[PDB]
Amino acid sequence: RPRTAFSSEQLARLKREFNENRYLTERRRQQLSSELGLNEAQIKIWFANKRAKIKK
Amino acid sequence: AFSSEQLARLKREFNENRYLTERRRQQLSSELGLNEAQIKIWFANKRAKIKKS
DNA sequence: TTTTGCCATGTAATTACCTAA
DNA sequence: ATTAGGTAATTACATGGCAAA
Repeated sequence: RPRTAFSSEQLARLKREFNENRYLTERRRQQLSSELGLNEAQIKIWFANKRAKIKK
Repeated sequence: AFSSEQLARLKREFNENRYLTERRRQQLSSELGLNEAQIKIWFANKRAKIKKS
């Protein structure tokens, strides 16, 4: 699976979503994937890493 | 589809340690003639079943 | 009882995704 | 993002019961 740089608009929307809830449901992750032009697995791993860093 | 003998030994093991160590997973796989993935999944399913008691 | 046959229950495997390194 | 060890829900289908002619 290729690494990818997220455009600032993508990170903005992801942090916006993460600010409300650090956990993403499957249906919402699909909606976001389609809205941001991002693979679901990228959104899923982003959230996973984000939660781990916020824990430090 | 596990045998009566495989299931008895897996149960005996589970009773002693409900969590698999790498070495125990290896031993069981060898002695019972099963793949380590099957030993792993059996223990995971078992813990989930016991949790429904 | 035999024996057919059908559904409910059990379970191995799969899917999905979490934390942690 | 990967690898690993776990839970939880679900799938896929094996099989135990039991009903009944």
